[PDB]
Amino acid sequence: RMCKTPSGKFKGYCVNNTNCKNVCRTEGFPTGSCDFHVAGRKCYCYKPCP
Repeated sequence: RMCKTPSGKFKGYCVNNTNCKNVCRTEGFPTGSCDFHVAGRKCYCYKPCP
């Protein structure tokens, strides 16, 4: 499973997945990617769950 987890330290616009990615990679996630669930762009971190 791909666990999409809301980024904690990400503050800003997740236009590119790569920024999300890096922030998630620094939070403790293999990768990060952007999502739209708010008026703007929200970074989410992806991690393999079963």
